[PDB]
Amino acid sequence: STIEEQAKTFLDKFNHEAEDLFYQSSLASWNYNTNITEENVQNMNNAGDKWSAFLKEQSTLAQMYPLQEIQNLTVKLQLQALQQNGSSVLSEDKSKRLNTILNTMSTIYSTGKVCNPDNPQECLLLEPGLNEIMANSLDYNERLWAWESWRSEVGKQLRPLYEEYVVLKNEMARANHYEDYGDYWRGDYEVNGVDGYDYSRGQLIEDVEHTFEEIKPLYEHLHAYVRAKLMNAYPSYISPIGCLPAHLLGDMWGRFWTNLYSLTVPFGQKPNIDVTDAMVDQAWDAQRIFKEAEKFFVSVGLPNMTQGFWENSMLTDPGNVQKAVCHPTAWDLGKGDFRILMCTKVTMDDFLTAHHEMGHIQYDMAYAAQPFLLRNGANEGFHEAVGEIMSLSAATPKHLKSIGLLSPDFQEDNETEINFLLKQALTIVGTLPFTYMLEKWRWMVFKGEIPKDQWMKKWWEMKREIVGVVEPVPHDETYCDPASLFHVSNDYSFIRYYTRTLYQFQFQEALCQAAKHEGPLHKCDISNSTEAGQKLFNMLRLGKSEPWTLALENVVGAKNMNVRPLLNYFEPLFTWLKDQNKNSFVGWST
Amino acid sequence: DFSPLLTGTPPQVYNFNRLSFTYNLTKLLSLFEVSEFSCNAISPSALASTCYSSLTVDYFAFPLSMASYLRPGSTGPTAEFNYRQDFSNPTCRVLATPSSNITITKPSNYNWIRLCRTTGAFGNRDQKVQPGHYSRCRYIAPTGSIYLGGNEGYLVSDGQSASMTERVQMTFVISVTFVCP
Ligand SMILES: CC(=O)N[C@@H]1[C@@H](O)[C@H](O)[C@@H](CO)O[C@H]1O
Ligand SMILES: CC(=O)N[C@@H]1[C@@H](O)[C@H](O)[C@@H](CO)O[C@H]1O
Ligand SMILES: CC(=O)N[C@@H]1[C@@H](O)[C@H](O)[C@@H](CO)O[C@H]1O
Ligand SMILES: CC(=O)N[C@@H]1[C@@H](O)[C@H](O)[C@@H](CO)O[C@H]1O
Ligand SMILES: CC(=O)N[C@@H]1[C@@H](O)[C@H](O)[C@@H](CO)O[C@H]1O
Ligand SMILES: CC(=O)N[C@@H]1[C@@H](O)[C@H](O)[C@@H](CO)O[C@H]1O
Repeated sequence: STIEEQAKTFLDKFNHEAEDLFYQSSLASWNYNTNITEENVQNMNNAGDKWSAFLKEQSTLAQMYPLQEIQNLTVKLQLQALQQNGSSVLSEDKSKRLNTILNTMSTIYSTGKVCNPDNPQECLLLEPGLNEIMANSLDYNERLWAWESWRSEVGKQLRPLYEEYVVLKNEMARANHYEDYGDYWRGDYEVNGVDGYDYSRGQLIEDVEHTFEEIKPLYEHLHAYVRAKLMNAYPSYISPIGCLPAHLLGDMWGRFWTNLYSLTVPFGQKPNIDVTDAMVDQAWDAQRIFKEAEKFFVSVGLPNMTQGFWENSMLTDPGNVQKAVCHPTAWDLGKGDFRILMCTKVTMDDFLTAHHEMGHIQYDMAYAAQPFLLRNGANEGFHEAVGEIMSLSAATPKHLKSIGLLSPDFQEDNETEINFLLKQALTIVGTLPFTYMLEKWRWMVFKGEIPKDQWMKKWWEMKREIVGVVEPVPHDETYCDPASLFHVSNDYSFIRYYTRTLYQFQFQEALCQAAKHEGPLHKCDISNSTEAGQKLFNMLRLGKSEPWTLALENVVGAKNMNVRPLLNYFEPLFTWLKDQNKNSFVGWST
Repeated sequence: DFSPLLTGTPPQVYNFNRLSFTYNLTKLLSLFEVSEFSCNAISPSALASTCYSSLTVDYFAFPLSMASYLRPGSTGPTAEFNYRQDFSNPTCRVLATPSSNITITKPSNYNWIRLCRTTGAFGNRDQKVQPGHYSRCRYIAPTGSIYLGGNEGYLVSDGQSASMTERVQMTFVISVTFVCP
């Protein structure tokens, strides 16, 4: 009759009724994605509606049991996630308005359309129209056009909608006992009630700022190197001591600098490692690639893939017999069902993607014994960080020399090491200032520190200061440049891509140290190292049952996010970048 | 006498019937269309030409297309929740189909426990099958649930079905201990 017992039996009933419904929804969605028809999509919507109705009904029923009386950590943690009202706090009119605003914003982003008056029938959309211009073109005027058109035809029309969305989201968050929507988003990293492991919502801002301050020298050197290299491609468009134009960053928003590798390659004579030809000549199908990934994970010490994974998951494109959305995804359907959905081709990128998605499934099989609400990563960045460390070791030439995909006489010298490190830093280091900037802007736009008449001024001031990126053409206050990004206009937190990048090298340093690896950290594979697999599994198996600080300490020995493992990874490149920037200016002038 | 093996409706894998004998295997396997004959720690020639302290033949109905789950070393759903081969003594797993000239009863379809776990407020504990024993979900198979009560919570059994072919496909797991021919 105790409140504890009532909460325990309520959670028993909820978990009994939620494993079946979630599995049904996952099966319907998987049947839709694998084979798109009109019946399958309708079944998917019916299953999703049923699951959402059950979730709402159980969430309203969950408020009967107070948190302060429950003593068990598992019961308390399930109840915490169960009583998050969210949009249900707002009135029916407010909830409908917010959902409509989100729907129109998402549709505007998805159907973004651009065409010059010269050809109204030759219109270009974002995917793959303007993406190709922003990723492959080398014309300053063409990229400037593709940038301004996308930010003035789509971003200009999301501005009032985004303002109303911000107002409604702040209303919902403050009515839900949060300071604003940014505080609600930061609530993922909050830990309370655990001695020595507590984490505050406002502590995340300070930690992110401190880690970025520690990152800043390496990013500044990389930015100076990239600016110097781009000066040879756009002689009369980049100043030596100035910022970088936003449209010359390899993609639409400058999120990643991956497509700048061709211009900024350190040693172009020496080619990078690509084992695609080796698997073409060795007749490596999708099954062989995924079995090699499974062998890697077994050698680490983790379990092999389930039998149902090898029969229920399709790894090749089925052809025209059934249309399939085969963006590479891992699927924890629930009830012990794990499936990878991707169109695997014979390519090193698909070879590393197999390891990446195999590592997402391993986390799910690790925490499959947890309650439904606790079956997730320790925080929002743990899952993708765990996925991203499996491709770090897979791409290592030692791993490629052990599976026969690379010649045993291949000469791994300092030039190839620097090329690989520069390629890694273009995608990894170059996205950290962007992510931190975007999240800071959103955080203190939600906080009300930036008035709606200062949104575009403050955003571009952040771009020049934090990121060292200058707008090609001034923008007044009808544009919404942040809304031009998928995550901003589709209501997705962006800090998960910062902490992950700091977690990913924290695990890799911790695992490699457990693997007794000697030498540079970037040349490390955790293959045949059970001592690292055990440390990884001891965190993976927890799920959300333990605080993310405790889960972090279980592997890295530290309770907090750290950057020294990240800077140790790029240590060979940092010295080379510093030597290469002796005759150039490091830093940008605003 | 292997008459009950050949007479009567074959049970589902979760409800397999074990026949222990304490013989002429050439005749017994002659009227089954043996598709796979996987003998572990014993030759396929010596099983019918050796005296045994005790002989056990576990027989049940299971589709040939799903036989990969009953193979040794298989893990996950449908692989550890219906039947587990006992490798303590030498074994012989035979996936066969009775011949046309012999009449066998045809059940409704193929039924098995995809997953028999124990869900509740503290997680989901999988109730895997011990070698030679049952799934603890045998009486609620293929799909069902009961309330054990307490920390365990609900005993959830998730099943699967397959449209059975024109003739039943049956699995025989023969185990011997160290019964003369
Ligand atoms: C080739 C094939 O077997 N397709 C099946 C079939 O039930 C149907 O064509 C459709 C649903 O109506 O999609 C799948 O479920
Ligand atoms: C435990 C708790 O904080 N519940 C709140 C409270 O505002 C109220 O009990 C109800 C709204 O009517 O649901 C939640 O919003
Ligand atoms: C991690 C944890 O809190 N466990 C407790 C503990 O009392 C026990 O392990 C079990 C009940 O027997 O479940 C919870 O109540
Ligand atoms: C990013 C980039 O410019 N890549 C170029 C491009 O011509 C193409 O993507 C490919 C050729 O097949 O490789 C490089 O030559
Ligand atoms: C990464 C590693 O050390 N692998 C070793 C190596 O001898 C080989 O790649 C293979 C032999 O089958 O497996 C392990 O013994
Ligand atoms: C590559 C791989 O995972 N093999 C597994 C492993 O448990 C073991 O090698 C053997 C069992 O005897 O067969 C499979 O079950």
